[PDB]
Amino acid sequence: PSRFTKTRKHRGHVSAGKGRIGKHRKHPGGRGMAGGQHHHRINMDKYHPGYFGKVGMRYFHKQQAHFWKPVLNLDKLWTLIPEDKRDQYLKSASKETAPVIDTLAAGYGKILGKGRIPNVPVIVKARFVSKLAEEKIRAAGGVVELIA
Amino acid sequence: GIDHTSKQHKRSGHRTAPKSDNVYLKLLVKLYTFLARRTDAPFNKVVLKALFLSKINRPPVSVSRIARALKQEGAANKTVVVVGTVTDDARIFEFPKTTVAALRFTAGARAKIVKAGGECITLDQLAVRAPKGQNTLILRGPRNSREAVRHFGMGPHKGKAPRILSTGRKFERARGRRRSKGFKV
Amino acid sequence: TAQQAPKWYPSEDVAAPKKTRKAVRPQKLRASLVPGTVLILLAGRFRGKRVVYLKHLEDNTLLVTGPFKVNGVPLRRVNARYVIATSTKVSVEGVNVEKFNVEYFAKEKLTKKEKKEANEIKTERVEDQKVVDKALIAEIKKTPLLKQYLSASFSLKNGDKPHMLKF
Amino acid sequence: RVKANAAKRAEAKAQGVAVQLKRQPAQPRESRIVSTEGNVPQTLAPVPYETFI
Amino acid sequence: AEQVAAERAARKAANKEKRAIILERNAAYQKEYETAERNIIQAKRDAKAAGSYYVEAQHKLVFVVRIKGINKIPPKPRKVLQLLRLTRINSGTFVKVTKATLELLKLIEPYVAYGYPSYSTIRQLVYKRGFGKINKQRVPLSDNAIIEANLGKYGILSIDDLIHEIITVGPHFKQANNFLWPFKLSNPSGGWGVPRKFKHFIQGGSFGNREEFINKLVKSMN
Amino acid sequence: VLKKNPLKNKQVLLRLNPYAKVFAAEKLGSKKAEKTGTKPAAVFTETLKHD
RNA sequence: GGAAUACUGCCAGCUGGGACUGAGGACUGCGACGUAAGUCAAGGAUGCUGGCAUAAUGGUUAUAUGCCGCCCGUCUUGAAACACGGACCAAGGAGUCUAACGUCUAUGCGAGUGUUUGGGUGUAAAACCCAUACGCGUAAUGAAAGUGAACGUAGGUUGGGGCCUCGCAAGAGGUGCACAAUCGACCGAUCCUGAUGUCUUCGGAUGGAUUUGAGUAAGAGCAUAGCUGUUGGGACCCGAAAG
RNA sequence: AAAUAUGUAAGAAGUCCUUGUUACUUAAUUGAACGUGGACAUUUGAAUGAAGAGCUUUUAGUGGGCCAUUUUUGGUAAGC
Repeated sequence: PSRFTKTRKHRGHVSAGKGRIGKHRKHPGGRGMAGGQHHHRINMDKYHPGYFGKVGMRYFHKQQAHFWKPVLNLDKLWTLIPEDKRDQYLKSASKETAPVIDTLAAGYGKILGKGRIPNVPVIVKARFVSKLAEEKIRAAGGVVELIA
Repeated sequence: GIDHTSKQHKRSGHRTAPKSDNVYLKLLVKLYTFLARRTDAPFNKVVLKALFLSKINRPPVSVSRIARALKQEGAANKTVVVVGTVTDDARIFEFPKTTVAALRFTAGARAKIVKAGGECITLDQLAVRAPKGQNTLILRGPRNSREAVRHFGMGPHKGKAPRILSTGRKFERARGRRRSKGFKV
Repeated sequence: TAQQAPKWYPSEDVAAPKKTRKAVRPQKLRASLVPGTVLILLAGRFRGKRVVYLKHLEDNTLLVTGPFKVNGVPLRRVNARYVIATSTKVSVEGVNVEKFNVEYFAKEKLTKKEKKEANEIKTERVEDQKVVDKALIAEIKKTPLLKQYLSASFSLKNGDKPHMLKF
Repeated sequence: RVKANAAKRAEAKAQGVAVQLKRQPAQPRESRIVSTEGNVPQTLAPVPYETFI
Repeated sequence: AEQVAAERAARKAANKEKRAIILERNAAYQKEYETAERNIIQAKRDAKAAGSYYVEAQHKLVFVVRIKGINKIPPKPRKVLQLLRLTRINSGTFVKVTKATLELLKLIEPYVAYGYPSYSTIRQLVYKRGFGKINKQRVPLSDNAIIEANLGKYGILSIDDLIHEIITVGPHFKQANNFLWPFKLSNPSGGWGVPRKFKHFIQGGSFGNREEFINKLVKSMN
Repeated sequence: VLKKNPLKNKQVLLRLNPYAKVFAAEKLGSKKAEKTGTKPAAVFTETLKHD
């Protein structure tokens, strides 16, 4: 709303908050990003280091689907199981009844071992896993079988 | 004339009478503006002062943060007080039987505490239960874990999270950030 | 509405005043005012008249007589700050002034209905004048020129300085 | 001074005489009697101007 | 529970106990003040009769009145005038005379007139212009209870106990002095006695150390 | 609500100082001094009158 | 040799005249005088009396008198300026909207969040309802191939509000969220070290390093709205010589 | 070799006694650093004052200066 602005407050004051010397002008310092290696050099280096130059190797026709690999950490690993059945697998912490968790069906590409799943054996189906992620699943009695 | 040593007509710099128009929150303030005055208990002044806080100054407290605080020696059966929001954590699988007083409970947090035999109560039910904050444990969520705090105090040789929109290669990863391209920060 | 309302109203009960500590005490007249002294009236109908001071009434005023036979000034009361106390004195022994008091001089203030569009004295007030001045005129005779002194008005001549005069 | 304070406080702790370890600024001088026994005051006068060159 | 006379008598009786202590304390101070003066008066005589000279003890207390206004003051003297709480013209404060404080008074000479106050000057200042700094507020004393409630930790029970702590620089001079608000003195009634003020008292002005003549100036301003 | 001056309004003075009644009754403000007969030595007078 | 006076200083010594003020509104307090009753100048003015009851006091307005007062706006170190705009009056006349953003605040939900591309529906541009996706967040670090966050109650120490135990209290002890300093641990990069093994050239366990990251260490974000600030736009309004 | 200006310190994050750790150090349980246990509290380490102390984010205007005492350069001097 315009009625809560400072424009309604500067009515009657000559310079409208811009100063009698400053004399608010069109573009006193340039338009856009003018003078980056120049009269705006200090602001660039202090706040945006790395802005100029090139750093790496190019990639022509990069499709962001060869790199789709959302990562799931072991700390959850159980939000995938519905909460209705989640309880009774914890009490039934036995093999031959181990739940099968397809991570790809949930939309994940890799499993990372952030830590501390419970001690219930569980079947985890995934495309990729980290080395530590599997060691915790195998220690808990479960196994990791790779899918594609 | 007076040689004024300090600034004249300066406000305190602390918030009172919180700027929210929430009528139910003004009622909790009214109840604790009475308790703080007439009970001379430090608890009633901390809670009333915490009722004025803005959203960023009362960050959420997860149930895992409540459970960890009940693992302190002798705090197992203390009433947890959180002026703010109690959120839910799926990262913990066991939650103790405890009573928690908070402004709000998320649906997951309420289920976690209620399912474990505990109870979720409001701050006015705490007042009639512990008028002087008997056997209470005030908990506060993390403040500097916010995203905005990463960019406060940006400068050379600080590692202070440049305010950037797009990341990746060729986005501020160049002269000024490696010795190969000029200098490093 | 034209004006909506005052959402809170003020009470209309008058609060009692606090307990005040202004106690009345008798006035201490200046030492120059001793009954029998001759006074000069500074204001009123009879200003400039030399006149005899008889008594100190209850309402902080002075009971004063001309005498009436001498200069035509009856038994009046005057304010203590509107007179000059002179050195000349006449004895008032044998004059009974215990009768006179505040209620003796009463006006019975007229009602607002009574309007004087275009335009008497009590019988006892005339007789009371003759009783007092009879015992006071005789006391005057022992002092020569006193009757003439009381019969002549006071006035200031060119060069008379009240801050340097003695009365 | 630190180790001198501890020894002073410990030694005076046996009888408690208000040890008074704080330093003090130079206080104004007390009263005294100055005698003229062989010290009769000598009267001095300002000198007149000279050249001395 | 009527409680209109059961507890009223207890407070009224307890009040009498405090008044009795003040009455006997004030009686002893009068005997103490008079004894010291006669002893000093006699000591000067005995030394004269014995052929020697009596050198009095240097004064331990001064009353400092800021004479200069607030504009155009150099920073260092202006800082010192703030540390003596002299933030206004014609404002007074008692100072303990030590080496650490005599150098303070040397830096503000063109701005203050001070000297050695007497019992009469201190008594009339505190009785008339005595205000206590209670809860960061300037409260008129006007009663022994205000002094008792705040200065009672140091054995100061009345307004004469506080005055006794000023004329005699006691163990708790600092606490009693700082408890006093800076005195807000008026302009002198008969004038300053000089055409121009901003010269030394020695040179013919107003500022500097006027040793015992400060009492005449202060009383006119009080 | 109003500051009443001591050194006047004797009631307020008596409230602050219970000794003010004893001080006035005994005329302690005009106390006499016992007469002493000491006389300065010959050196003090000679030095005082020395040219 | 004995006094007086001056001068300076003190009195919780007495007393006369003048001026301005009367704030507050049942009581409470501290005091004073009396054996007591009670009274008082003791936490802010009352008592008596008069004239008038009306333009009398008073408000407004014009005039006169005494003293004072240079023309406003602006650029400027400095304007009444012999600096610029202004003869006068009415009406109009200049920090706005949008896209993307920073800090702060309010609100809902919360490890999630966003119904509105669209579909259903409707009292039809409203309101109400909804699937799959997708955007941002929940993981970082490398140029990349790649790899990818617990030795330990998610660590030790110093403070730390609040709470708990004793204590009449002062204080002592325990536990200590957020937050501050520090020493460690884990993840990624760099430089090393190089085990069991082997398509003998692959693999990379194990352990380090005054190296490095916009990391982890019981998640805080998403969405909408407001003031303020930034950028591109005509961009607060009017103004070139030009091309 | 001054005067005026100028750095540091005047305690609890301290002092003292005993002994624990280490891959540094020492000829050497000798050191160094950090610790455990114990003793010393409002005169706990000069004065004066403290009007609250500490910390953070964000943004405006400004970036033509001039005068006076004192020190001082150029210049005969200057309202330089």
